[PDB]
Amino acid sequence: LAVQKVVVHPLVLLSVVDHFNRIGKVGNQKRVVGVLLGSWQKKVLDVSNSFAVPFDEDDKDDSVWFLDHDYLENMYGMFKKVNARERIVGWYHTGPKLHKNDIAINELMKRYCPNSVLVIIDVKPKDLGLPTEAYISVESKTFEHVTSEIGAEEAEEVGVEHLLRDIKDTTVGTLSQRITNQVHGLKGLNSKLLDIRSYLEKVATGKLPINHQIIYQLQDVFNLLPDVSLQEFVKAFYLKTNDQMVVVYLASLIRSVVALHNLINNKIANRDAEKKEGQEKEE
Amino acid sequence: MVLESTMVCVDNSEYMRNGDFLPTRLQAQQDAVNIVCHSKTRSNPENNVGLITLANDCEVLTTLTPDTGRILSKLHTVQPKGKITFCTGIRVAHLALKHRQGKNHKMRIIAFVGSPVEDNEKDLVKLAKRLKKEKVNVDIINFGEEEVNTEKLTAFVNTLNGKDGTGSHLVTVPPGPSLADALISSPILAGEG
Amino acid sequence: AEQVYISSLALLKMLKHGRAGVPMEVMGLMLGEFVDDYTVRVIDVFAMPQSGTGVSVEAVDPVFQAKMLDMLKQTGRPEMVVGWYHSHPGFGCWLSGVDINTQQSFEALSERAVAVVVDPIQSVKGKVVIDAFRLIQALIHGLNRHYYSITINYRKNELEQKMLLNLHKKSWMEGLTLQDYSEHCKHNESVVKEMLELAKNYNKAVEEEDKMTPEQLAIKNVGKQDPKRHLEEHVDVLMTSNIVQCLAAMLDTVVFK
Amino acid sequence: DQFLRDNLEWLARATNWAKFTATASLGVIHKGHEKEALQLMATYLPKDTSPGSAYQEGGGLYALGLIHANHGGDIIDYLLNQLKNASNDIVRHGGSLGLGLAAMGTARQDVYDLLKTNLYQDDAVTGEAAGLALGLVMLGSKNAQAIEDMVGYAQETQHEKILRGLAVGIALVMYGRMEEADALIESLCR
Repeated sequence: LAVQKVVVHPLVLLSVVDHFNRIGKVGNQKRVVGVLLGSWQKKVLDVSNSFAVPFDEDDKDDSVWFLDHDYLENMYGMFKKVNARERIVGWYHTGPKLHKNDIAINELMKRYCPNSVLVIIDVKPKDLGLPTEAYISVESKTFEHVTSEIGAEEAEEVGVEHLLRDIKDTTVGTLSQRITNQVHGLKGLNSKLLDIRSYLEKVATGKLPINHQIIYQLQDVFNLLPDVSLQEFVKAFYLKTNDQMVVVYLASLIRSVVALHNLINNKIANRDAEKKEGQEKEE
Repeated sequence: MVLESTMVCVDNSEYMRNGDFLPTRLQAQQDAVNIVCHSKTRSNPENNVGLITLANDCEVLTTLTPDTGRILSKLHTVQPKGKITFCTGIRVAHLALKHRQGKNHKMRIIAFVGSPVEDNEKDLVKLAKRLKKEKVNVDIINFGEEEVNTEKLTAFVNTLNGKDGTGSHLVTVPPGPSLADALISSPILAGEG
Repeated sequence: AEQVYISSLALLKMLKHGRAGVPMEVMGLMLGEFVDDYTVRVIDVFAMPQSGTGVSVEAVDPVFQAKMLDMLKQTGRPEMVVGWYHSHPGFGCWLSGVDINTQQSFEALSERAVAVVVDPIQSVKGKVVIDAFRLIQALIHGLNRHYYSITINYRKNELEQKMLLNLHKKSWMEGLTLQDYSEHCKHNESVVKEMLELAKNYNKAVEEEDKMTPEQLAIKNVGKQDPKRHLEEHVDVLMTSNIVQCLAAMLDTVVFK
Repeated sequence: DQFLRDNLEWLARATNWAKFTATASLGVIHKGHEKEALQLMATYLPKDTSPGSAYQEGGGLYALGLIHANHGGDIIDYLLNQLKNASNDIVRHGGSLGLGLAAMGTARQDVYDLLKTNLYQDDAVTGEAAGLALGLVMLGSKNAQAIEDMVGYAQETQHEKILRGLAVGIALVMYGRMEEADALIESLCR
């Protein structure tokens, strides 16, 4: 029932995109919508397939909307006839963030599924990665944010690799990858902090209502702030770093021995080589 | 005859909750619909209609189709004492017709007035405008208290209307039975369709 | 000179359905447009249901087909049926005669309709195997006799790719995360220990092989595990794993404060 | 015509384009006959009917200028008239070929222009040659507008070949310009 981590296959991404540019839907005053098939049973949600849903918003500032229920229950079973294992889960709108009628219509999809999920594909990509963001609705009744991932099934491994090949990263090893992932995280951090910062401004300006529930959490962020080049920590880190030095003093070192040995072998090949060549130069 | 999409607007409401002639108004609505829609699908096959509920919870009660699936859909009830979503319902019915299937189908709407009809004239006419803008055919079923008339509904059919059936034609339903007989007169059916 | 362009969504839907059907040669239809006599473009695909029997003419389901067609019309995906995919898992890319007859049943619909064979299993992660071609390893079936091959390319977008990049990315809270230290220490204590036993191995191989050749060498090292690739490979983990952990802390201490 | 006579069934074994090509391979053979060539092409020229295949008929067109390159402008423009009169298919390609052939290095907007439609007429057959001859006409520093056009038509016009030969034309009318085309170069690079 209660689920935590959400998994997504890249085919819903590309599919939804092609829905976007297929239907020419402006990214300013308009969004795209379709539904999502996958496995909702366990405490994760594996999303696999999707298909586009025709729908209308009510002029500007939509009070009402329309989504075709007949289109759904006509398509659904026409998917069942293909792979029966893919169950109708939830829907998506490609619109940057959530909206108004969202929470209203999810209640609608509770008719055609059980739990019902809503994720938002970012079609612009102009931001950083994870164009998706996963949401459910819990009581009140708002959208809880969930973690997501892009989990390539074998077929999508093959697909994405054949394609993205001409764009992938060529540096593998392990050190470059990790040290990259970090800085990527640092950039991430700096972003979130902005967000909270200027918001609080809007709190002090942007007609900040109150949200005593956020401010509490900010405080709790400070209370969790590790201070303290304390005589305690200063030792912990110190005692730890040294352990790391011992491991490094071995790896780097012995490794150097391995190069040395290899060099020796090369000199062996050269020496033997000139002997036979100079030998041949005789006749 | 007709190649256009239609919408059936049903108020199940303070009138529909209440028999205006057998068995209930809301029921009197029903077979009249099929009657209509039959002639609608007899007008042409492919003639499509919507079905939607307004009140405190406006929504489609079935949409798009062209055959029985509506008669299917309409089969089940509604909130019987409900209230006006008309404007919204219509504005939905408009957007409905914005997605009407395999266009070259003109936009049409058929509306039961089972509600006291609360709305503002401009909004009403903004609808009428929006319709005429969208170019919707609009005919209304109204038996109101008094009736709902000398009102929005009267301005509206006018306000929608440059050309009659390309925009609007009215009938305001009278007290008593013979609905199919009654409306046989009104350009809710026949005449220009 | 003739060619087809296969959009990304097509190819991924393709490989997905194929890889899902193992091993009953599924089938589906291809939506696209014929640019000129030298081109076919496939922008879309939808999947055709299975049957008590493999792919064949009647496997094509008219009810299903049109039922999908109009459904897509409502979504503005209007496009001819330009070809039909298929899969021959494990048997490479070619048309059986039974594949052929059906291909004809798509000739008389449009003379330029093509056949696309996908091969889910062999299709490696590197260069996905795909083949498209039309009638008149594979040469056993008359690659050039009854039919003939075509060429393929892929219509792209700078964004599409951008989504796919994050495919093998990480998370958010990632980069600042510090794996369980104590547990890490075991890797260095346990990893270094395992290497120790190897250290002597490398010693014995240098003192031994020191007096031999490569042919004699294959007898030694095809048998056992030389400790060379173990020390160098083993040092890899300690190096980077330790550096990342050391580096991660260095940042958390200064940054997080 | 030594072997040309040898196999006449050669022509049978030629194909519409080969038939088209076999007809053009004549201008080569006669290249430097500044009178005969036209008469050489005469039997295979235009209006003078044909034994079969408008390509062979198309063949002379391109085949013609082979001898007359720079010297056939009249016939060229004349043929360009035939082009102008109807730009499309072989009747426009083979001509669309030989036009810029003789028109090469000579700046004639019509050559650019007349093709520019034949170009824009979007015959993978025909429009291709336009992507060349237009380059050939303005072969030189040319004009950036055609470049824009070509480059536009490149991104604009939807075809592999028709789109392809454009850059070639772009390659043409950027000649010795060096530093100049770097933009489009960079553009083309990008």
